[PDB]
Amino acid sequence: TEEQIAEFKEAFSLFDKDGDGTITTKELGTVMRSLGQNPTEAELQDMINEVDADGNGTIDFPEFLTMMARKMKDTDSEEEIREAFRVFDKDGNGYISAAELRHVMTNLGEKLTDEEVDEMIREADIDGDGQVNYEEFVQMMTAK
Amino acid sequence: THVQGRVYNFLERPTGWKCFVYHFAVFLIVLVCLIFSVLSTIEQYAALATGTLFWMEIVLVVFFGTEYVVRLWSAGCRSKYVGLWGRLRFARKPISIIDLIVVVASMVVLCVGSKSAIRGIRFLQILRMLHVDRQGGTWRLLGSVVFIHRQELITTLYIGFLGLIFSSYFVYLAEKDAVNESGRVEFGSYADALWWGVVTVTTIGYGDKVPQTWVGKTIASCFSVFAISFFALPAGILGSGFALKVQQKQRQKHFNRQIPAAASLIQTAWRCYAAENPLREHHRATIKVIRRMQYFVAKKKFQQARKPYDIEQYSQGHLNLMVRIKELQRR
Amino acid sequence: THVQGRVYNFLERPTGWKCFVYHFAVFLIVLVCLIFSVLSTIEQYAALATGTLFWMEIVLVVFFGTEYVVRLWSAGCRSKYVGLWGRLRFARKPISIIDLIVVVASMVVLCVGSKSAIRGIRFLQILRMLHVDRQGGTWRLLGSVVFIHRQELITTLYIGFLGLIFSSYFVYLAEKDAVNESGRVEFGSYADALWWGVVTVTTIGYGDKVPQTWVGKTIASCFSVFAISFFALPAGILGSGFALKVQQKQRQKHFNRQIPAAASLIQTAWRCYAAENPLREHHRATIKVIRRMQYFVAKKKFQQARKPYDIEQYSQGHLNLMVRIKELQRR
Amino acid sequence: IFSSYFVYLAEKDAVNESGRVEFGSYADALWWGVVTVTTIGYGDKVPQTWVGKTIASCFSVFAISFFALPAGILGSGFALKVQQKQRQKHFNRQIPAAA
Amino acid sequence: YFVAKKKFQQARKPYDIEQYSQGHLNLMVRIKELQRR
Amino acid sequence: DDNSYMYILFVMFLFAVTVGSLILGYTRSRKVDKRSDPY
Amino acid sequence: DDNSYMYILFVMFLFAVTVGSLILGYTRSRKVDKRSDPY
Ligand SMILES: [Ca+2]
Ligand SMILES: [Ca+2]
Repeated sequence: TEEQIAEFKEAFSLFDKDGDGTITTKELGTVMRSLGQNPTEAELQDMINEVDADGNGTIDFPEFLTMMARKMKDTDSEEEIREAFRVFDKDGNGYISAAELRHVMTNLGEKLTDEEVDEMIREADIDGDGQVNYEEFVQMMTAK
Repeated sequence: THVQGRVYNFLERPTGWKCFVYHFAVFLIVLVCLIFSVLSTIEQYAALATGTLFWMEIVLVVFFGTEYVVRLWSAGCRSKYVGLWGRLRFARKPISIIDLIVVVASMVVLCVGSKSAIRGIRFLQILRMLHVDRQGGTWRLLGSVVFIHRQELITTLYIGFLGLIFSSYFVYLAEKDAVNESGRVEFGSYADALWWGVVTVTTIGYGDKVPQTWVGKTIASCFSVFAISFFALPAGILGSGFALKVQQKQRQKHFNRQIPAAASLIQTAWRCYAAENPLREHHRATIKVIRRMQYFVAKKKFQQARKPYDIEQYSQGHLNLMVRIKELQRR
Repeated sequence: THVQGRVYNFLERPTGWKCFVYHFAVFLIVLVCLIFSVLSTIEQYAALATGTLFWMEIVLVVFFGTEYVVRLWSAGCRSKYVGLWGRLRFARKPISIIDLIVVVASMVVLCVGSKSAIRGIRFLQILRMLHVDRQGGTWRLLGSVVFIHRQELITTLYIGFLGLIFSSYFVYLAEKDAVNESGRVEFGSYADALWWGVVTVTTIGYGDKVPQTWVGKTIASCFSVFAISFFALPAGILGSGFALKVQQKQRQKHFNRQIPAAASLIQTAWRCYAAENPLREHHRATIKVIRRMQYFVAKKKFQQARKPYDIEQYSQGHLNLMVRIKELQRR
Repeated sequence: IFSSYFVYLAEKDAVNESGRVEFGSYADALWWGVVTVTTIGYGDKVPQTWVGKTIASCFSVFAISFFALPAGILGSGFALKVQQKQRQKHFNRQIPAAA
Repeated sequence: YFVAKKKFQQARKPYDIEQYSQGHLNLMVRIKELQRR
Repeated sequence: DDNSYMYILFVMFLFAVTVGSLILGYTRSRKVDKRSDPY
Repeated sequence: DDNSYMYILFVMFLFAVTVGSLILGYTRSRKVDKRSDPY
């Protein structure tokens, strides 16, 4: 962890286009739009509402470091993703077919690209059958 | 296409703080009009209903005669019907069959009265209360709660109507020739004794007809208790049935909220793993920030999609059971 | 600060066996006063209400005029409002807006009558029943049970009022010109036929207006059954809704008891493990007695915090399920 | 108590169709209140002035509901206590056959 | 056999008041996934 | 019929409160998607 | 109006029993902590 705690702060204040210790939530709506997102101001104010645990909106990483210091791979956020398959499960066992996973992948929430969702179920359907099991996916999401 | 669809969403199935105004205000105008119409029969306040009320009715049918055509022209924004031949099945919707009858029949009555005439305006001014409650969201509740409970309703109406047909005949046999305290005979025919049966089986008790002979009072007592119960039954039946259907809509309305927030987590966690491969380098230096940033927003939305349940203390049969399996599962 | 806070807890949100006396006794005095006030209109018992009743009213407004100022001065023991400018939002509490209206309006009416006058004392003596039921703990129940059940209430009141507006117009068309048995016409206007509609839709059946023509009796029969059901509906609806909210307060009131007895066990078990390090030796020889002594009292309190549940036989879906997981967990 | 006082203020001096005054005192207007709040509707006293009929309508609906409430309340409460005796009466049968 | 398989899944999935799984939503799955381990 | 306008006004006003509550409920509604629930 | 005091006394006395039961319930209450439940 000693080799990443220095150069990350170069990207932390990179959105403000200056040297100030600011996460720049007002300028994040221009930085992400320059990247090609262009969100609304309601979702933009919702970003640092839970990302920045301080509460101001622009920070010298109390929680911008803690956002990096949350690996999202241990057993505290591995069952919450495993519950997201359970909302789609019918008749138990994690039955989810490639057709049903493509049906739910390109339709709801924040949709993926077709070049992403076409190959997303590829490593989770190595047997080629009609059941993309959740345990074969969270094992791929174990390093996420 | 934008305009037509906007006008559809505005006139039918409407939403937004101004559509409310429009619709409820048209309804309040209908209500003022019907109030003045029913005050035109008091024989002492009849001077208030002058001819300006009639011209306020003809401008009202002028308004509705283009309102129906606006809602007809703005109907082609629907997958169920398109064009002009398809839109006839939009006019099978019985609120529109009611509305067409209202506007054309009130126009026809206003034409012949301008070249018992004013009396027909009262019925076709009462009918305009029904057509501003859109979507039929009230009758769909009742027509399904009655259909779910068809067995008990048919049973108790059959038993109550059998008790009414039977025991309001024995009263007529006990009271066929007996006069009142004022010189008239109450139970003259069977229909008088049956008017009595309906009236006393629903516990009205007007008091025009009371059985005078002491044989008939006993039968009235027996049939009173033993059919007042079976006619007071459907109140409790539909009272359970209405409070059980709205709780069966606040299950699926929460389950319709849970699914896009159980999609926005998995579709974003795959995005957070796809950091290997989506100057082309510093553009990828910024996306690792946003794929970790919005993932936490999706994580908050998913925990706000299941923890607020609705009657929110329904975990009172499975308090320790949701934890007593997981701690066993960790071993 | 002690005194002001004590006086607040005593006059508002009161507790203790003597506060009961004070409040209920003020209420019983109000009740005797209102009884004598309503007996002052019988025209035969009017001699009992002499001028000493009026002076018992002016000493009553003397008592309330300092009672309100005592509760105003004892309001600064609250985190919601302090001082003098903050205490104005204490006077936004509508029981206090009712009380201020009562004391000042009754004082104003007593001043002008001492230098239709006595009639105004009856209304501002009925109003003093409401202001001694403190905390508003009854209206908060009803205003939430109606809000939870807004859909079914709005639905059945809309259907019942539509049936009342519609079918009490057909009776007037069937009975516009028909005389009674005593020479008068009952359904003269629409308002007479609507008085009839409300009266017969709530199953009163006074008997002043009964439809005489045999067309109107059929409509009265149909509308009688098919709207008596929809007006008897809200009794069952609010009857479920009131018994489901008090059971949703006896969940959280038991869960507020469980938490300090699930704290007093863990905070004492850590104390029982901390025997290594808190003449300084024989003082530590005594603490090992007390840290084992009070731990068993906390253990008894925690088992008394979950075993008495409340309707205490609610384990009748999960009888063997609480044990069939634990014996599996021991293997 | 409240709305059967406004009727008496609206009907303190008004005669019947037969020459008598119905709402003479407050007790007559309260007899009326109890009678019309429990949906009896005898018909001896009906408010004649058109102010009082409106108050009778309002108080009729908005208190007939709150007086018809305890029927449903005790109807749930009686059928929930006999089912709480047919639990323990079966549990008193289970113990000597589990002994 | 596949017709019988369709009939058996149509004999339990349409229940009837069909939302009566609202006390045991996760409990029918939280035992089976434990049973697979 | 001295104050006989009052009855008509009152009954029609209760009906108006109920219908207005219905319209508020339908407008303050969230979505109108007909067939998108179980998919 | 021979025994007409009786009606007034009886109705007011039933109201008194109900209000007295309400006051007993609020006094025999246990605590008045407004916001300390879910913390
Ligand atoms: Ca900044
Ligand atoms: Ca901050």
